[PDB]
Amino acid sequence: ANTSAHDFSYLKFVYNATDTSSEGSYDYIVIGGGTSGCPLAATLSEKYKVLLLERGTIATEYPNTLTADGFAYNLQQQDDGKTPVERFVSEDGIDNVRARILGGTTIINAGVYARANISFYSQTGIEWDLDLVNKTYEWVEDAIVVKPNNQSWQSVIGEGFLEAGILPDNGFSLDHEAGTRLTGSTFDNNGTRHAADELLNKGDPNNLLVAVQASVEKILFSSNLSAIGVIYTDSDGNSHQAFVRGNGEVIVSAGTIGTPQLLLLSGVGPESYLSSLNITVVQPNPYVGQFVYDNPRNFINILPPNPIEASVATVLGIRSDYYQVSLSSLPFSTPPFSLFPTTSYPLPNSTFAHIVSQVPGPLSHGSVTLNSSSDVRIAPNIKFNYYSNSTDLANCVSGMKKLGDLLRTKALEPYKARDVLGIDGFNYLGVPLPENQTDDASFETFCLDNVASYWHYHGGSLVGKVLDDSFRVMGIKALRVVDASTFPYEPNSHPQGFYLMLGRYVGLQILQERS
Ligand SMILES: Cc1cc2nc3c(=O)[nH]c(=O)nc-3n(C[C@H](O)[C@H](O)[C@H](O)COP(=O)(O)OP(=O)(O)OC[C@H]3O[C@@H](n4cnc5c(N)ncnc54)[C@H](O)[C@@H]3O)c2cc1C
Ligand SMILES: *[C@@H]1O[C@H](CO)[C@@H](O[C@@H]2O[C@H](CO)[C@@H](O)[C@H](O)[C@H]2NC(C)=O)[C@H](O)[C@H]1NC(C)=O
Ligand SMILES: *[C@@H]1O[C@H](CO)[C@@H](O)[C@H](O)[C@H]1NC(C)=O
Ligand SMILES: *[C@@H]1O[C@H](CO)[C@@H](O)[C@H](O)[C@H]1NC(C)=O
Ligand SMILES: *[C@@H]1O[C@H](CO)[C@@H](O)[C@H](O)[C@H]1NC(C)=O
Ligand SMILES: *[C@@H]1O[C@H](CO)[C@@H](O)[C@H](O)[C@H]1NC(C)=O
Ligand SMILES: *[C@H]1O[C@H](CO)[C@@H](O)[C@H](O)[C@H]1NC(C)=O
Repeated sequence: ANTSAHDFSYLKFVYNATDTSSEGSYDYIVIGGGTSGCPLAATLSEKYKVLLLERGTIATEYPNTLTADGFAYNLQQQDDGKTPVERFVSEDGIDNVRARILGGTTIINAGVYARANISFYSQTGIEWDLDLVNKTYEWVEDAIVVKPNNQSWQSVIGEGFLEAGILPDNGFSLDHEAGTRLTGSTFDNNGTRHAADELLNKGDPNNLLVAVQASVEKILFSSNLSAIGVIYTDSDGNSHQAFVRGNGEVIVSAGTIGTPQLLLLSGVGPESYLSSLNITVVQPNPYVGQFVYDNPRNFINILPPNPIEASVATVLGIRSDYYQVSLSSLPFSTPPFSLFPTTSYPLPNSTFAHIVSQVPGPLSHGSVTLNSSSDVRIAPNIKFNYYSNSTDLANCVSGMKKLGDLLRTKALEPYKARDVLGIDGFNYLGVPLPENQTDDASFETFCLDNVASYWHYHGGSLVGKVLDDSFRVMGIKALRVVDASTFPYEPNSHPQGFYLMLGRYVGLQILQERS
């Protein structure tokens, strides 16, 4: 991509769910207009009639989702039930967010773009067409990814990472590789956010209908079981149904949280569990909503004596055991929800730099369960079980030690408040790295007590547990699942790139079958 305005041309075929027919018929129904849903929708409409169903509204309604500068704003904004950010708390007690908007989490994220680690393909076991994977990345990148310009704070952390030993220097690259690099962004060089919603512009406007403020509450089934259609409600509280045509399919792309939720409500999940809630079992499947993962975030905040310019994350320090990045920010009197793990967290009075490490995997996991057994608009229960696996914890320790090395660099020295020898010359917001304390146990305590969400949560409808190699729900015809719920491990440090590619890639697979 180059600099241009967010392209809203697709609005010519976006309708409020209140204005759709009571009973619809399409070749394809895509539930959830997010990261995978949008390009899958657009792709299938090249040839067939597609209905895309999104519970949120359109991003024009929320202007702060449209700029690089607006990132904190949407997180700070209070959740009223219609806003683009939906707040929740895991049962672990860590604050967290998901999207509720057309374009999905790409409309609210930090804009970091990367391709999957090339070892990911062989690790899964799926026979990926790697040529086509690449062409599909190229298609996303041409539409919404730029090579970012220089930002001074990112250039400092760039020199710090090299100095601290995060080698080699990869230059500018979109590939997930060991070492330091400038990567891509879906924020353009004029501050404008580009997102999955713009990929709708690649669709055929006479094949694709997008319905917004559509809350999909049930998948509909025949009595050789098949998905036949969906029930959705509109903003007026009225019910609508939509059915698939011969050889067409329902695709669930409701995300890590919404997919298991929808499947469970539709009677696809653990049998004795669904029976305890008086839901009719259509397909017993023990793994619907199991193996849900959230990569932990651990961080420090430095307050420099001189002001620093605000920046979006573009520069990455990759090792096999920890993925590091940094953001610099203006001060605020209102906390951006889930930037810090709870609400009782000190407020910065000046510019600060948020310096962050991510645990790969992770190995720890929990579940998504129903809270309401009938209402999709009531959030499900989610538990991540942060640091129940000891390999996760060790990896956090390693990452935190690397952050110490980063803070000892000459590159970071001018941002110290006091010119002493140690890292206590920095002023901090919140908890410093264990001060003077060298041994592993101090880091472990730091990791466990100050963990945040990295927001890259995945799983709950896994390939191999619920899905086959082609993303079909096992035992059920004409049903697929395509979003972040499909994999038990991260494809790289920043997964939007992979899930954008996956929306289209699965679409092309489907279109090849129809040939
Ligand atoms: C604050 C934040 C910052 C992040 N920063 C980055 C980053 O910088 N780079 C990066 O690569 N990744 C980042 N990520 C992670 C990445 O954005 C997500 O993993 C990815 O976007 C998820 O895609 P998805 O298709 O699974 O879900 P989504 O894109 O959320 O798609 C789900 C869509 O389904 C809709 N939906 C849910 N239930 C229903 C229903 N019942 N009926 C109809 N619609 C429904 C939702 O409203 C949503 O629009 C970030 C995530 C967050 C939350
Ligand atoms: C550069 O960025 C500005 C925002 O700083 C963009 O201005 C917006 O673009 C469209 C016009 O196409 C308007 O509908 C919005 O009202 C504008 N927003 C703001 C905040 O002013 C501008 O389009 C960008 N320029 C280019 C060429 O991409
Ligand atoms: C796909 O792209 C990567 C760069 O991202 C490259 O190194 C690899 O060889 C490509 N694979 C194919 C099959 O073209
Ligand atoms: C941007 O990148 C590097 C420093 O990070 C340098 O080679 C180059 O001069 C910079 N370009 C501009 C236009 O400032
Ligand atoms: C890429 O993936 C492989 C296989 O999952 C993993 O062992 C390796 O560490 C990854 N590389 C990086 C740099 O994260
Ligand atoms: C639903 O959520 C609340 C916390 O938000 C929890 O205390 C309650 O037990 C949940 N209900 C069910 C049925 O799990
Ligand atoms: C998690 O790590 C491995 C890999 O899944 C697993 O076999 C083990 O049971 C877990 N470790 C701990 C300490 O529970």
